[PDB]
Amino acid sequence: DGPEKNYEKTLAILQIESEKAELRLKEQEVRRLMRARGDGPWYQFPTPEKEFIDHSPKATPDN
Amino acid sequence: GWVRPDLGQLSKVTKVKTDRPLPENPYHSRARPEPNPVIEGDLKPAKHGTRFFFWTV
Repeated sequence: DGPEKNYEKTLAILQIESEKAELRLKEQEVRRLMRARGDGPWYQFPTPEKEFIDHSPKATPDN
Repeated sequence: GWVRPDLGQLSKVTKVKTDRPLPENPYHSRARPEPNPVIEGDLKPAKHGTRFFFWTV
């Protein structure tokens, strides 16, 4: 075919793998921040359920 | 003219009124912290698939 094919295919492969590197490191820092502080969707550890509390009138006022 | 209540008349709710207001925020509850926001987006394919080690797709 020629040299242009190899050259430009190499360029494509290079941008692909560079972007992958970028995203892997980004994922590392993202997981770090999400775990150190639960601001994000991940590492949101469970809490007690709210809907199983009874809010009705009790037997004593100062419940 | 005081008539004795019958069997189950003192065992039910009775709908009082008063000049008082409602208590605003009983339990002296503090403000609730705001939940973490939801990521708004129509999700797309993963960028270059799995960034695993060397798998292409």
